[PDB]
Parts: sequence; C-alpha cells; structure tokens
Amino acid sequence: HARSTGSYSLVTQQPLGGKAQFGGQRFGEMEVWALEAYGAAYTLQEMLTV
Amino acid sequence: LPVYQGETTQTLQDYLMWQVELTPFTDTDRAIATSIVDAVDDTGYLTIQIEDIVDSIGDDEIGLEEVEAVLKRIQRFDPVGVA
Amino acid sequence: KRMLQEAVDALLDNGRRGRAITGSNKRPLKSLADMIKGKQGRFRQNLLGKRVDYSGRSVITVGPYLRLHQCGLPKKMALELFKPFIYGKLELRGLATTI
Repeated sequence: HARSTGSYSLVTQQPLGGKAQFGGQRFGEMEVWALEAYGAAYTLQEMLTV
Repeated sequence: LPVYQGETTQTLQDYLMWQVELTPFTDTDRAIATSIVDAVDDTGYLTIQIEDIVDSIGDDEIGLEEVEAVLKRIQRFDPVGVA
Repeated sequence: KRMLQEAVDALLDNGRRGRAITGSNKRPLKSLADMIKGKQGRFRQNLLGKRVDYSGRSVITVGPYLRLHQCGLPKKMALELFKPFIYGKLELRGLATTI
C-alpha cells in the first residue's frame, strides 16, 4: 500500500488510514522521539505541515 | 462514535480549482481563474455572463478581451464539460 | 431545574456523574471531556498519531547485494510516491504541455 495524495477526513482533516479507500500509515511517538534523537527539526516541521 | 470518514471530491470543483492552480497562473490571473471557476454550475455551464464577470471584477484595467482570454484558458480546463 | 443541571453535568462529564447510553447500546456517550481525555482523546493522536501520506506496509527481504548506502524499493510502489516529481520532470522536459 502506497499513497501520494488521496482523501482526508472532515474531522481533523487527516487521511483515512488503514488502506480503507487508498489510505496511509500512522506515525508513532517513539518515531518522533527517535527523530528528535537525530534532531532534524526542519524534518519534523515538514512532517507536521507539508 | 461513528466512522465519520469525511472524504469526498467536491464534484471536481476542487479538482478544477487545483488544476487551474496547478497550471502556472499569475496572482491576478489566479484570482480571475478562481472567479471564473466559481461561476460554474453542476452541469458545467457558466451562470453569469462575461459582462457580469467583468462588472464583478470592478477594475477599469480589466477588459472584455482579457476576461475572454482568461476564460478560454479556463475553457480548456482539466476535465471535460468545462466549456 | 435539577434535571437541567444533571443534563449539563452529563454533557460535560458523563462518566463522573450519571450514565447516558444510546439506542440499543449500553455504552456511555463521549462528552466534551471524553474526546479530550483517554487513549482516544484529542491529546492522543496529537502526538503525531496523525496519518502518514507517503508511506505504508512493505515486506522485508534479504539484500545480499545493495550495499549499506542503498535500499531496494519495488517499482510498483514507485511512480506513486514521486508522482509530483514525475509531473515536474515531464513539464520541464516538454513531454506534457498540460497536467
């Protein structure tokens, strides 16, 4: 399963999720912890805005 | 609560707006294109006349020829029925 | 007025005071505080629980070749993630006058 640009929700405007009509994966908090362990703050800004 | 998917295309009107925005258009050109796209019915025919659009523009510099050129660029839009 | 005060309390917090259930379901309702607290609140899924766009569910295989500074992305998964890049290259190369 992959996605480039599909459909988002009305509630909180996020994509659907677990392959329900071309969804996407879910990012983890351990993962953002590890990213901070890398300290790529601009990467997190892209992750939270783009 | 319920599933609340909340995902649907805006009758390609959002698709048309994105495609027009996807094409390189100037800020004034983008505004004119957005105004033209707003003047789109479900069938795909413009409700307002070109003179009505020019009046809604409210710019002395805005003319019939420029509006027609913008509409013609808008006419060859992404999906069919954009006449 | 006692009914009204109880109803307002249930609207704020049902789990604390009272038990409101739906039709044919005995489960409680999700009050204005319920969607704030617990594992299914706003604060949860705020910690980047939000869904990922360019991602998902690939399987692992052994790379005897494909040295460390490399990885193998299957081609069927490709052409989707970088589709905007494909469009940009196509427009830049004069291969697609239109999107």
